This record gives sequence, C-alpha cells and structure tokens, in this order.
Amino acid sequence: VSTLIPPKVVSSKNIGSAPNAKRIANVVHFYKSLPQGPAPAIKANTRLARYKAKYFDGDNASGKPLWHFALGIIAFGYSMEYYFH
Amino acid sequence: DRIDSVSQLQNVAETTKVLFDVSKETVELESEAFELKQKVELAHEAKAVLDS
Amino acid sequence: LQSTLDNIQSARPFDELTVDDLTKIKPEIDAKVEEMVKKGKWDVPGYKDRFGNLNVM
Repeated sequence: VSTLIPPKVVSSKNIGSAPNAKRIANVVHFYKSLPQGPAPAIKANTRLARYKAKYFDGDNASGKPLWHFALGIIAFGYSMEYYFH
Repeated sequence: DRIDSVSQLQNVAETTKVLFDVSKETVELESEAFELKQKVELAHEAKAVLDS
Repeated sequence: LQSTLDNIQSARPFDELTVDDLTKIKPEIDAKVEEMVKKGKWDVPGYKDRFGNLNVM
C-alpha cells in the first residue's frame, strides 16, 4: 500500500542480538588491561628479598632450596644430634 | 565480526532516504494519465460510434 | 569499535595479567565466587577441557 521502511530500524535493534551481549562484555574487558607488561612489580623487597630473586622467584624452581635446607641440618651437627638427642 | 556488521549499513541509511523519497513519488504519481486514461477511453468510444 | 581493535592489539596481558585486576575490571568475577561457596557448588567443572589435570603418571 506504500513504501515499507525497515532499512533504518537498528537504533533499537542493536540490543537484543547475541553479538551485542558479547560486544558489551569484551569492550569492558579491554580498556583497563595493562598495555605492555606494565606494573609487573619485578622488584620484590620483603624480608629475605635476595631469596625472592634467586630461587623463590621460580625461574630455577629446582632442588637447591631443599639442598640449602639439608646443609642447614649438616651445619647443626653439634647442636641437635650432638650435645643433645 | 561486529566491525563488518556495523560497516554493512554505514552508507545505507542516508542513501535509503532519497530511496524512500523517490519511491514515494514514483509510486504515487500515476494520477495525471489516470485522468488521461479517462479521455483516452473517451476517444475510443468516440472513434467506435463514428466507425459504427 | 575501531578503537576497541586498537585497544586490544596493544593491551594484551596474556602472560602478565592479574586475577585481582580481573576482580577490578569486573566485580561480577568477584561476585560469582562468593555465592558459589555459600550455595554449595564446591566442585567447579570447565577446566579439563582447556588444561589437562596434569596427573603424575
């Protein structure tokens, strides 16, 4: 009876579609995300900070700390098993 | 994917206005020869009677 | 949406993002964990699909 007009009705149509739900999701997931590894806090300073940078960081993550623990028992020979039970 | 979906109708909506415009006249501008149709059919019967 | 593409290309902390930063970016990530424990849904699926359970032998 006349010229129908569904070419321009997306101003209220862009709310119910599924991609819009993902659209409003990931845009919030993007703006505050740190750009290039910023704010990594690589300078750890808490009590034994030196340990935090050699083995406690996790780059090595090997049996050295338990080796250090074992050597501590060895150095305590005349303190726990000798001169005492 | 939503870049493409938005870019599908970046140029369409304003170009549909002249589309919506002209389509209105091209549909509803058929009345002048509709009256000419009234006189064209008037001519045929005028020819018909005299041929008769 | 074009700025979103420029946003994502140079803001990808896929190796240095903080989960507490994910708490900051969405309180829903924070919100969805508390009522998980209270309502009793202690078990959490949806992990073995991406990472193997890493079972020792």
